[PDB]
Amino acid sequence: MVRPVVGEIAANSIAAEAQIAPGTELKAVDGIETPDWDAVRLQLVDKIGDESTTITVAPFGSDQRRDVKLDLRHWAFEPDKEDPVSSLGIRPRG
Repeated sequence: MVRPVVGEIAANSIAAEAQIAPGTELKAVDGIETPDWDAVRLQLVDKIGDESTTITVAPFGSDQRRDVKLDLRHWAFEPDKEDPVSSLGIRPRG
């Protein structure tokens, strides 16, 4: 019901750069499995102060998992007032 499925990708975003596509499900962030978008956020918050993070994804309609690196060198959001996922260019479905 609440699996972390990508709804939209913002052009020129960190996620767009890593070529994550709509319909893709995020399975893990840096090796920690993430069952919903909140779990993804909690892992992303731990990556504040990192240069990059590796997300495991499964493209729409496929069971095949693969890792993609996100470049966080220029990543910035207000942790208390903004969604970390949005700041990466991702709009959760739906």
